[PDB]
Amino acid sequence: TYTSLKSPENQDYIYDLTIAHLYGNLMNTYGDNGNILMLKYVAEKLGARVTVDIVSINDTFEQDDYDIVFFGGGQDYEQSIVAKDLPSKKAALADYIANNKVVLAICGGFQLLGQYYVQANGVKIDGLGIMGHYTLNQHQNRFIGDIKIHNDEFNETYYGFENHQGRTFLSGDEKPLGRVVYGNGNNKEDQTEGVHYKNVYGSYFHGPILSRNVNLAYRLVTTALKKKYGSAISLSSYDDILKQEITEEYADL
Amino acid sequence: DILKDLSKDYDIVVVTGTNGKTLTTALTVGILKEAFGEIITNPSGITGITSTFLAAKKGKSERQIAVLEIDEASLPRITTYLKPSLFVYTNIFRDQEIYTTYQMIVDGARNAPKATILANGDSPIFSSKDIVNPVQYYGFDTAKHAPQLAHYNTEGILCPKCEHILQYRLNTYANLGDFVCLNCQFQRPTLDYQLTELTAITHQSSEFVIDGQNYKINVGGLYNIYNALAAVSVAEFFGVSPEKIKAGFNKSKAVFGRQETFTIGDKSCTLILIKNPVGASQALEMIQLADYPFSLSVLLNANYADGIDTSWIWDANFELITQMPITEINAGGVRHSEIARRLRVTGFDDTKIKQAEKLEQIIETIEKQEAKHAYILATYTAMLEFRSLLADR
Ligand SMILES: [Zn+2]
Repeated sequence: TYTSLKSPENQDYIYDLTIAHLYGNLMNTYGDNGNILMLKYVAEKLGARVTVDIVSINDTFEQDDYDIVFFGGGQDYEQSIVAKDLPSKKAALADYIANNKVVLAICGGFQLLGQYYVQANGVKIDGLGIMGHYTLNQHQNRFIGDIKIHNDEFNETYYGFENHQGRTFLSGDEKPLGRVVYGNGNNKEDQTEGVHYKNVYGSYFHGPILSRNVNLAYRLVTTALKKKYGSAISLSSYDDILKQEITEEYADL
Repeated sequence: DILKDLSKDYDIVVVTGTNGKTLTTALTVGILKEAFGEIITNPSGITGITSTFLAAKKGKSERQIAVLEIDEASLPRITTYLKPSLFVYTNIFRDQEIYTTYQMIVDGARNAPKATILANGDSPIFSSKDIVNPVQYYGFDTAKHAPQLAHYNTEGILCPKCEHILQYRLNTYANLGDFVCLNCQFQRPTLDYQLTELTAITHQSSEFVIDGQNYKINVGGLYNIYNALAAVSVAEFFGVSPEKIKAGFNKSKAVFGRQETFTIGDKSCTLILIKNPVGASQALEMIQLADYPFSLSVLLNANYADGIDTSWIWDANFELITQMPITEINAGGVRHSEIARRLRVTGFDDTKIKQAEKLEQIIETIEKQEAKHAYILATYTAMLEFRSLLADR
């Protein structure tokens, strides 16, 4: 394990946020690692000193050391290698998730939280099996294109771009990250996209998602901060720290 | 035959790999010419190869040599048509699986098992598989440090023997350098051609020593040093004298081109194309070396010729801008909003990042800035548009 990113000592931070970038040097494709940069940027704006550790193959993971886990996407080969190492982190990630701490998981990382995924060529690769969803393959087809979803628990809309062959089906104890307004979503069948279970937020969205959805960036960081320091603290407003991004998100229309 | 008997008359060098094919070919041709006279080559490249060999002024009793750039995918086919004497492998990187792309050139060289392969030893791919052909390696053998991980956005860093993560006693860029697996001690081979000294490197030039002789090129970028290294290595292999390599190198170094420089008012400007993460990070690492204050403008379009997807900018190493003498930043192009956000996230002073909806405005701003120099990084259609607006003045 090593620290890949650290806030400067150019501000006086009242809080500390430690991010475990799971397999961040193997699951590192398509710009999804820019989610880490967006987490750091939002956290600093809220007064948090950010430390990002790369926790990858053969690293031990201690749930108590981290306030956010980010688990992104990668290439098929790297993804199968990540899968081989995950049993070493199963017990600690299960405890982290059961303790309601914050996870953001994208593509392959989202898939690997679940039961298994199946490559396009039919090979089943077991996942952590912590969550109940599973992912089937498509023989030739891929779900590719712009996608827009809406989460009715929060009343938030998220936009991005999908490109995946896997078809994920959620288990009964899970919610979707959002219901599909247009796009294929997890399976093209049930209008779901992603997952929301406790404080695990999963998605197929490229973008990166937090660059295109600052609403979700704020949600993840504030949830993490209130989890660590308690629901009674008073954080700066979404509109006040992210005014520029909220308006420019709309100017795109 | 249409291309077969010429492989018996000619010593044919095939230059292949992901990047640097054209420049490595052009520089190699120019050095070989100093030693051997006319060199057949394809300045832009199979039936068209027939005319190149047919224009040849040399006859059968003279030393006939061809240096040909062949695309990685076209190699198994052409290796049936003509038999090279030497393969040169510049590098392999991912299009937007690399092990499948490496398989094609392994196959193409297998079709000429007697031909030597001259590979970039600094790429761990080029030591991933056992090979029939004789192999020699060129690479950087400057001072080493303790093994350290490459940057976490680097691709292709798994050990091909044990699937652990490679580290580097020296990392030039991407996954290149003196790699070492700390689990099974797989590691970069002994280099037959050594860059032993980097003696000076700037935003617009470099000087280095290769096998006991010093060379200078007039463009920045480590990737260009690799191109000179490979060519000089080919010339040493062909037994060219150090004096002739130097003279051939100095006659042919202009194929490197120059920085695209121009003027806006009293400001000196350089325009640089960015199109993928490794390329953009190499440009930022180059301009970081400039020894003067400068403005930075970054122009992002998402048109067809740019690549409709702009997610790649999040993998480029824009964090480097906090370590540069940048006086002010301009964010332009159609996606000026997304690039402005990419730049804010580095922690750079957001009050010095200015969005412009029209490239003309970028020109007016650079025109009135306090600093004497301006760097402009631009995607493709943004670069064409920016040049066209300069025409109208
Ligand atoms: Zn190894």
